[PDB]
Amino acid sequence: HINLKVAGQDGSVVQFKIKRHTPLSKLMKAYCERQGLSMRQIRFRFDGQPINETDTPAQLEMEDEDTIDVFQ
Amino acid sequence: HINLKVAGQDGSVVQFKIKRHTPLSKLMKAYCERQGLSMRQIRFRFDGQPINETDTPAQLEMEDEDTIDVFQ
Amino acid sequence: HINLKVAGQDGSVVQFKIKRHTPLSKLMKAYCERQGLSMRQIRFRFDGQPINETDTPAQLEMEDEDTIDVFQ
Repeated sequence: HINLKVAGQDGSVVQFKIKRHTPLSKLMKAYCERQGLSMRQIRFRFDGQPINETDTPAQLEMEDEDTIDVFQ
Repeated sequence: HINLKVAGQDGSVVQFKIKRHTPLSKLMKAYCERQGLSMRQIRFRFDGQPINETDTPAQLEMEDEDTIDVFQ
Repeated sequence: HINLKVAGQDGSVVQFKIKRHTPLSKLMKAYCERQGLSMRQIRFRFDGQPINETDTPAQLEMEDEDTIDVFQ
C-alpha cells in the first residue's frame, strides 16, 4: 500500500492507504462515507488534475505521503 | 506514548497515541466513539491476533507507527 | 504549510495543515466541525498555554508535527 493524505480547504488532513493499481474511487467513496459528505458536492484533484473513477495511484504517479485536494 | 494506526478495509487510516502499558481497550473504545461505530459490529486485530480488553501495546509487541486492522 | 496534530484525552490524534502566519482559530473551527464538537465545551492548549483566536503557529513557536492538546 501507499499512504495518501486527503486535504480539505479547512486544513483537515485525513489519511488513507491504497494499493498502487487500485482505483482511487475506493478512496473517494471511503472519504465520503467516513466524513459524512456527498460526491454530489465535492471534487478530488491531484496536482491540479481531476481524479476519475478508474484512475489509479500508479497512473497518476502518486507516491507515499502525497496529498489529494478536496473541493466543494 | 506510541503512535498507532487503525486501518479499515475501506483504506481509512485513523491515528491514536497510547502509552505502552495502557490497555488497548482505551483505543478501541475511542475509535468506536470517534467513528460512530459499535463494538457489537467490529473486531480489532494485530498481526492476525484478536486484541482483548486488557491487552497492552507492550504485551502485543507493538511499536510506534504500527497498524491495527479493524474488521466487521 | 506545517502539519499539526490535535490530540484528545481519549488518545485520538487528528491531523491538520496550516500556514505559519494563519490564525489557529482556522484549525480550531475545523476540528470542531469535523469532529462534531462545540467550542462551548472544548479548549485547546499548546505546551500548556491556551490558544486564543488570533494566535498563529509562528507566534506560538510551533513546528511541523507538533501536537495541540484538546480538553473538555
